[PDB]
Amino acid sequence: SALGKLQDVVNQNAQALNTLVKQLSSNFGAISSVLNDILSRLDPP
Amino acid sequence: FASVYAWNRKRISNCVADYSVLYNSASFSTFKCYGVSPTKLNDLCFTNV
Repeated sequence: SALGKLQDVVNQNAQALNTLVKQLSSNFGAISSVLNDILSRLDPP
Repeated sequence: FASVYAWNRKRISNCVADYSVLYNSASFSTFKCYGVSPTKLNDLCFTNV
């Protein structure tokens, strides 16, 4: 009133989940990152 | 109609754009859209033309 070996696990796991969430906003070479804006202004082919 | 090296640009704004009077009109030789589909232009909204 020390615990860094326990805070390291919490931090590493949050840092991985954040990267997974944030990769949902890359185009990977498409026109939009959001699927609804490809579906709305393009036709199936 | 101006020539190819001094083409004229008109900005369109503040109006409903009905491509229905244009897409169901069989009077043009080429109608090629890129990034959009000429049948879904009445569902979108645009910032400028």
